[PDB]
Amino acid sequence: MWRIWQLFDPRQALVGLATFLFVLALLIHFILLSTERFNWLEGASTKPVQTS
Repeated sequence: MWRIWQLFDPRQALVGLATFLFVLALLIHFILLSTERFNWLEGASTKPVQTS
């Protein structure tokens, strides 16, 4: 449809895809990385073993 006279659609579209993927993968790696590294240095049946 006349590419919406490139007024308000093209840019928003690219920002949607780009932001969608970026945010998604970001939250995934961020949550796993955060929880992993956190609970890691955190210590709970892994770091604080017996006595060291």
